[PDB]
Amino acid sequence: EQLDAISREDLIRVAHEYFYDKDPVVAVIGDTDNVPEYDALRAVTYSVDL
Amino acid sequence: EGHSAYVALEQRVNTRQKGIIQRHLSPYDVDIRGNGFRQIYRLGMQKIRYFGLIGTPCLLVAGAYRGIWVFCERLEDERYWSNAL
Repeated sequence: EQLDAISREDLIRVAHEYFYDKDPVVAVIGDTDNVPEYDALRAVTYSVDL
Repeated sequence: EGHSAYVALEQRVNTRQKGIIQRHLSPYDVDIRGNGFRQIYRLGMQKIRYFGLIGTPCLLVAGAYRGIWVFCERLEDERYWSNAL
């Protein structure tokens, strides 16, 4: 009953609240020679255009 | 960044890395004040010690050259005051 009452706008708001321009936590196991470092990953959670 | 001399050196010398764990905090969770005054104090102590060590040959040579400079200056003053030039 609560699952058919969700609005697309509400879902977009929830997605924007917690993803956009937020600090993530990364865990890596393996060849870290090729996996990007945190700083770069922190700079791609937002876009210049927005 | 590949096809570079330092990458080639890494691959030739260092082994295939294994058993290293790195923990990084985001800069937003680290206070810039942080370890600030302690680092200032201890780095200043270290630099004072190091410069006291490696500056003493320069101090000794400077003392000798200052002695020579004083001698030459007084000699030239005597020469000019006596019309001996």
